[PDB]
Amino acid sequence: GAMAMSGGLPELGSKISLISKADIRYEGRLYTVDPQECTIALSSVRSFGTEDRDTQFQIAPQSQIYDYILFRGSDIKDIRVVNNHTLP
Repeated sequence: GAMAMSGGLPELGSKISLISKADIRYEGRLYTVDPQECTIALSSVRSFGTEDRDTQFQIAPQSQIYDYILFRGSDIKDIRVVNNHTLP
């Protein structure tokens, strides 16, 4: 770690929010990433709901958390890291 701060390398364990092509919102901890495989894997992640594109029948929310979900860049269209800091 020659530099005190980094930008290209994402901090391990950071909480990231991820939007999949079904207009579904998933959130989980960054576990591992593969730049050349265009693929990523998140650990401890939960989904908030599908109600936007959902079916016209009622769907029950999922309370159970997923230990690990693998995701390809092709199926998910946008990812953003959340920044939590304080001000003077």
